[PDB]
Amino acid sequence: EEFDAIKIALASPDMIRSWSFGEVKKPETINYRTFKPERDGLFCARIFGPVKDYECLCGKYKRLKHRGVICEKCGVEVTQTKVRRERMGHIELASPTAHIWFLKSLPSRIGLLLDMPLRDIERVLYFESYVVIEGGMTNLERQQILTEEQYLDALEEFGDEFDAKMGAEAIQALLKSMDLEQECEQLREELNETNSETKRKKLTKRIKLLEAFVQSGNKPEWMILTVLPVLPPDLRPLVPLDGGRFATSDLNDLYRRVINRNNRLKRLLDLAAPDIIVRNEKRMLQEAVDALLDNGRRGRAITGSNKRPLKSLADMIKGKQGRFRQNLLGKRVDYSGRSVITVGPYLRLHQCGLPKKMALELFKPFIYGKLELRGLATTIKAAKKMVEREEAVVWDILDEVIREHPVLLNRAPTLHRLGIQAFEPVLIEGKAIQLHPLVCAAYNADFDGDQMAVHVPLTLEAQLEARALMMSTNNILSPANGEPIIVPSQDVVLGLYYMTRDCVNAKGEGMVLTGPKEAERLYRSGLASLHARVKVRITEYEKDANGELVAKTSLKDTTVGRAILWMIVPKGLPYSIVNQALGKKAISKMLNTCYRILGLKPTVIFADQIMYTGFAYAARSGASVGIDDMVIPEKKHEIISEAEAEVAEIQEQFQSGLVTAGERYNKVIDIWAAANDRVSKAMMDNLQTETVINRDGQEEKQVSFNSIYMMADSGARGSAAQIRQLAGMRGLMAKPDGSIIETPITANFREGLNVLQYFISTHGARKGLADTALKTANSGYLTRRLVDVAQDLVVTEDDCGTHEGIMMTPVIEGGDVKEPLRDRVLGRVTAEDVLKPGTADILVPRNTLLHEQWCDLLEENSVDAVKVRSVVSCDTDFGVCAHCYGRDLARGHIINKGEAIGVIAAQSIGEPGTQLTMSSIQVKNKGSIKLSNVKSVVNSSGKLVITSRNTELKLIDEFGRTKESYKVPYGAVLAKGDGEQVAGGETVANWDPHTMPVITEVSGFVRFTDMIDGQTITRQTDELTGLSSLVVLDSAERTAGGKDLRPALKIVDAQGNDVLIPGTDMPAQYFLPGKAIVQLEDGVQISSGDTLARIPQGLPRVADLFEARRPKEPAILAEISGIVSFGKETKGKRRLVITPVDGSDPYEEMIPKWRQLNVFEGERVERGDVISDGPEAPHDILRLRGVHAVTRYIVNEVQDVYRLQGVKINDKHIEVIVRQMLRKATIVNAGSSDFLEGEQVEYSRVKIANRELEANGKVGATYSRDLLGITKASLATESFISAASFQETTRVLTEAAVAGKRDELRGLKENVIVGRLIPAGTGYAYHQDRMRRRAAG
Amino acid sequence: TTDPVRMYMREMGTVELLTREGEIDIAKRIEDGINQVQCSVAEYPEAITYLLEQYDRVEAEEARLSDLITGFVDPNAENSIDPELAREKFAELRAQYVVTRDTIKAKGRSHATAQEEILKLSEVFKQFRLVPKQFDYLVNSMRVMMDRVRTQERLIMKLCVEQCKMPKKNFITLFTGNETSDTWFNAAIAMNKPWSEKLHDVSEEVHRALQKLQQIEEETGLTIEQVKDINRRMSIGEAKARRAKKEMVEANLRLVISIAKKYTNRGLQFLDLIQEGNIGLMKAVDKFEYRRGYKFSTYATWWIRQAITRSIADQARTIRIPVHMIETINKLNRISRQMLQEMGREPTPEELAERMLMPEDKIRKVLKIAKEPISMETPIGDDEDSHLGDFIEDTTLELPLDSATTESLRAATHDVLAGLTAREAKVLRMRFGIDMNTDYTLEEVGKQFDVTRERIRQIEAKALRKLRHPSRSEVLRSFLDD
Ligand SMILES: [Mg+2]
Ligand SMILES: [Zn+2]
Ligand SMILES: [Zn+2]
Repeated sequence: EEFDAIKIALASPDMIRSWSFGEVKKPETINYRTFKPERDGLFCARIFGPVKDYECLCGKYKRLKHRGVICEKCGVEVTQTKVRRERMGHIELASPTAHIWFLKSLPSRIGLLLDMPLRDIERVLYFESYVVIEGGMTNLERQQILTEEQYLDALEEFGDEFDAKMGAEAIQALLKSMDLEQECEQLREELNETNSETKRKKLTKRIKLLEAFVQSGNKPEWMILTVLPVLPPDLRPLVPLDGGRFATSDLNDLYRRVINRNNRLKRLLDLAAPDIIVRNEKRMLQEAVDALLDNGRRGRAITGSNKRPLKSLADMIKGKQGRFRQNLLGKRVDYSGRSVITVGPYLRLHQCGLPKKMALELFKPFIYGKLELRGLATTIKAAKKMVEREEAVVWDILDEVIREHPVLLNRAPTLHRLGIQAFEPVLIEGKAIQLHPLVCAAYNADFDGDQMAVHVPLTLEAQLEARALMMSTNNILSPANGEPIIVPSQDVVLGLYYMTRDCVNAKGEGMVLTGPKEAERLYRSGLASLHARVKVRITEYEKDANGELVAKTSLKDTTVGRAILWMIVPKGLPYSIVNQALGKKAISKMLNTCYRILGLKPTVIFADQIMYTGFAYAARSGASVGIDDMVIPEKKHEIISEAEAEVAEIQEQFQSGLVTAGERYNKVIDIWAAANDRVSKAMMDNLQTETVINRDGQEEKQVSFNSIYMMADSGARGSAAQIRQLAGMRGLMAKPDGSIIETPITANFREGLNVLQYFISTHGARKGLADTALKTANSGYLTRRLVDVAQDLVVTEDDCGTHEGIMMTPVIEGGDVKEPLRDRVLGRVTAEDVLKPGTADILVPRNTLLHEQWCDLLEENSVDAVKVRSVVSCDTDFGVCAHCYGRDLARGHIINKGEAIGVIAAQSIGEPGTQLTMSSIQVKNKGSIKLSNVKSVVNSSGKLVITSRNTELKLIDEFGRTKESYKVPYGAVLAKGDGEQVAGGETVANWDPHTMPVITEVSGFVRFTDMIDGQTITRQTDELTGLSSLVVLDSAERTAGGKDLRPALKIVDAQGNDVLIPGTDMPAQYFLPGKAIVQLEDGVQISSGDTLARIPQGLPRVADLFEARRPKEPAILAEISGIVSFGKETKGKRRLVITPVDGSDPYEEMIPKWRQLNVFEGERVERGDVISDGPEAPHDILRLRGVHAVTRYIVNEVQDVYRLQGVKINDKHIEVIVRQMLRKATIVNAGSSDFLEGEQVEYSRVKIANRELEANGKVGATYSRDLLGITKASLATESFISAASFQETTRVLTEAAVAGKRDELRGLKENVIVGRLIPAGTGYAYHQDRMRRRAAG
Repeated sequence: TTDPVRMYMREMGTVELLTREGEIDIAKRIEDGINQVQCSVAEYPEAITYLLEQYDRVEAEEARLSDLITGFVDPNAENSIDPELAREKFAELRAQYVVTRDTIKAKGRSHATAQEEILKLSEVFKQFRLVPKQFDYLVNSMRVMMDRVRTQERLIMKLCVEQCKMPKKNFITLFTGNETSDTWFNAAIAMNKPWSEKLHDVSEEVHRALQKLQQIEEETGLTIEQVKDINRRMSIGEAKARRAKKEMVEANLRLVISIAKKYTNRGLQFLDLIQEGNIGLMKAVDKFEYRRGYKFSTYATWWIRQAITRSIADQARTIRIPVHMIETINKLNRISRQMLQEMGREPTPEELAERMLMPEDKIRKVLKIAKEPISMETPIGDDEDSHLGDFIEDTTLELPLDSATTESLRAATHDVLAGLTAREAKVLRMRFGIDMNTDYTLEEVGKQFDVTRERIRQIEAKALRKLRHPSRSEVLRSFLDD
């Protein structure tokens, strides 16, 4: 068994000879009649083997009497058959041919070896003419074509000392000639003398490459083919059909082609034919080879009479139709079934239907073995005939066998784990599968013609997994997020919401009950109202003492429904639980609380009884809909007459040649909107409490029985928008442009539609539908590419003994808290001693599991940031420590080693991603104000205005939480200064839409400077008012004469000097950008707060965030600190001369100057500071900042995008998938290894755990971190197997084999593809057995 | 351009067509060189040992007019062979040879009289023009004997030069100047080379490889200088035609590519038909007689034509049709159409069969066999859902219930036969080959237990009644319905 690793190197022709069992010489396959093998063709039975076993063709020698005998009658060996799968032939060629993937693949592995270019050798081998096979005199070069009339000069010059003729043999001899060693050691010897610049690094490239081939062990001669194996017959079969028609694999075609051309070449070379035909035959042989190797890549594909091209070998490994994706990873199943589904309303949780027909079909082996055991069917003829005749015992024994015999259930698409579960059978003669209605949601399944599929645990590990793991009763929480999956579907909730209700109108007000018994006696007798708050007695309990119930009774004036319900409650809770009208939120929290304190089993029976009861009385509750449940409001004609008069006025306005259309058109839409929103009011007023039903009085009105508001209130179906679109206007409607129609839906469904309103709705319907049907692929790719990365994490030390790691702060932004820090802290270890807002009140000694005693202790405290020894910050090499991960969620305790995940992440993230694609600063409420890192100014008017783009407003509450978050234009006009307090509901900024003002706080003379007609600007009169100045065009419109120089109308005094900014020694003029149009002329004076210039006016991003593609257009954050200055002057984009304090200046990046900047031409930035208004590449963050800041940036952005959509995932996933991004360690120094070699950060830690230690102080090198993406990490892997599975298998196979790779089969897909166990799951015990063995010698 | 058709047509596009005497000039250079290799035959060592012995060998089998003699003389008139004229024309040839030879001995090899008589032996010859195979073997008896001397020239050169040394410039003027004696050795070594004086430890095999060479002479009976002369005289006599034909072939390349691309419908393929026509043209270049005075393109069109018209028969199909069946099928797919003309509506095979001249069953059979196979990789599903390979079922290996039935059966037969007398069970088991690899006979219950044979019949019968016995026949009875 045991393995470490093994070596590989190229295919010897000796090896194909040894492997093969006989030359194939012919293309011939069979006879025309006697459909039987051909000697020395492709199906040579004497080579590959016979059909029967230990027998010769005559049948002399047989059955291991004559074991290693060859029947000399037919010369046929007495040998066995499973080798028929093995035994290959071979083929000896006329002339050498080469392997295309050593040739056409990127860096060639043969051209990169020689470093002599390609097209040279192409024409050497398209034989433009004679060609230097060997420039014996280096005067002549190899790979040098010599024409029939130029060759003679090489000839009569040297004659002897050159070989300049045709063929692949040129390259053969080349590879055989070149010697790698002494180049290597020489390049080293002169590396030591002067380890030069680019010169030496390419010396070094070669030196290490050379030695890599040396010590790796390689033989680039076998880059070139001389022997060609023959794939066995049954690897490329040829079979008949019923109608005599035959059927084949396309490979035989190419096999025949190659053999025929080769034999014809054997002919032409015996005749010394004119070698032009030998060239053509050589091109043809190499072509047929290369098409066996890769046909449709070279040129126009080869096709039959079909005109369709024919599949090669490579596609049988590659993409879909290869082994991997189609039928090695994903199979067709034995003993399965599937059919249409319907509801089981009277199921228990563990149950499922089984039409006994398919019960029998799948379980015939058990019932047969059992009919033999009893012996009624004495033989299998008897059992099969008895079971065709359907004995009565077949039924009782089918029940016997099926009793306690779990089975799986599968619906397409299997998004996450819970789409497939395992229930107990319930045998039925109903052709429809019955299904416990509550797991309609995990399946996303609703009964509109759906079919489920079914699978059979035969073995006992599978049976017991089905019952312990897939079971309906071990799965009660999403691991995406710890919510219950037991939601009331839509009916028991409607039921309960009806029961525990509290009217005023029906009857039976204020009498007394000793308890819910006479509540049921009354309500089942027909006396009380279920919905009537009537005095009763309760006797709840509580476990106040140490798990010790505490009895008590009391009275509570409560409804008949809550009363009657309360008995279901399992005597541990208070009555306030049931003392409201049971919203489904309450029901979530009910089974929550139930599970929490009780453990679980009550919550089980409890929920069963509640499903039971709500279904029962909801059928007794009655629910329907009527025409008058939607309205004919009394004010229907009057609204029409009013709208009639309004549009008549609009008509006459149009008649005038005034309001012309846009004002008119928008006016018309707005008035229609308001008119039928008033209709909506009329109607919802004319239903809900219109039932005036007196009772013992004058009159009283009460909620009428519409059923629409009720089914809208529980959460079953509907909501205010549904009810308006039935009632009021159906908002506006956008035609396919994305613009918005300005004459709406006026009517509704009851009143009656118009043809074109309908037709406009068809557009939005169709657009949204095509979005739905065409993004299952998008998640498809994102999920599956992420999973193919999937490796694991295993712990090794109790605590790494290491220090702090990550900070925890909650995720409240935009709205309320979205992850309590109470939860974020939950189960983790503290980085450190942590205090309370009563400070120096330590509560951990640097590390404690902070279970909810602590998280609640600290929810009690308003402490607002804590740190955690992170799994990242765990410094245990080749693993982590347990405290740093914190808690196992399933165990609910600090985690134990070995179990690990990450497709869990994939399901959690992808499964919801299916549909979930479809100026001002304010504070809202009281409290302190904590806004900073902004440049702003008290503008001319006396309130705050931004002058650094960074700020985004937040509406902070009195405790401190952000209630709202919104963005703010630079240079805006506020009515609030931050650090004030305001009543919410206020336009804090009344901004001008077009003007972006250019106010001059200074009072100095203006005069036209820096700015001249038709270079930096135009000067172009403001036509409407009529006065002007120098008029600053945008970026592209001005000519490039002065586009290289910033236009700045300048302020001066009577002296001409720089009117410095008031309070500082800084000059004050404005490098005017586009639209900055000054209206008053040269020499004019401006005032304080005076405008020189007036400036008028998805899931794809998910793909972008995950694929690590660069951000795109605009300028970015300060790359490096130190003074930064401007560069090359606008060849489209101007550059940025950075000048770091001690670092290096030369970096300069094209920036849109059209997109205005932040740091001026001689202002300093700190690194990682915004330069402009736009994003930055995350690679800038990893290369510039460390790891925590970058990963924080990414996870921030991505969960903002999701959280936007009403989304929730335990973000542990989004960080572990980023640990799996890339671990490429770009070395900083050299001395131990190369200077910037991509190495295992692991092995990096190893070397520094060896060399930097007293072996040296330091001889080696330090290292950096890297990114560049997930897919290339998939590629960039120890194994090539997991890499050579997915798309572009070809190039991966090339680069795999070229090293002679010999993967050690540890990763997931690695051991998978050979079907042997991998470290965990079922194989966990054996893997850790091997681990203890490795520890135990 | 990746296409070899552009490359090839541009490459044949290089050479032009040379017509109306260069064709006949190719033929004349060819026949001239040929005539001179048969001259080289006329001046023979043992290699030939034929010229007239061959004619006595073709007549020695009491009468023949068969394949060989149409490989022999077949003279052109510048036909059934009456042997009268055969025995006529050979007399003067023998007279010429015998009268030439004694003068070839007079005063020298090729004395002026002798040389004019060799010239007469040549002028008498050039009105003959004859051809294949045995004459090919006649000259092969000179080709292999060329390789006798080169063989020894390689052996002794290897065994001498590669351990010793020597110069080259002296060697040619020394070796060709005498060629017969070793005076050139002591003349080369007349001076010095004490490295030559090192000649020991190999001596016994050097002049034993020279033994192998010198014996070639007496085999030949012929002097090494004349060996050199007539061998070169034959080799150039080959090379003449060898390069002369290529002119014709390069001319009529376009003849070929035309004639072939007349039948490059979707029958097989362009370049293969073009190749086959090129074969037919070379047949024409080789066979053409300018003395008929006809165009070559007609002749080459015949050869090109037949070449392609039957290569497309031998080639072009996975199921190898012979020619005769194809000729029948030609008759039918010709005659059927005359039939539906005359008929004017469908000829189901009795309104077809008669005019074909063959009965119904042939027309019907061919109507069945015209199904070329139907290529698994086709999408029988209009969508890319079911290539035919998916539908195919495999009824060859076994079905597991059958394995179980057989196992239960023979287990029950073991359980039934287990309880007999040893002789009954053993003769039965072995006699029916039960549980081994033999086919045992009652001749062998004879030859093995006891030469008694018929009591084995009456033992088998007793065992069958012992074992049919329907307290036992019922584990057998479920197998009545097999
Ligand atoms: Mg459905
Ligand atoms: Zn045999
Ligand atoms: Zn740790």
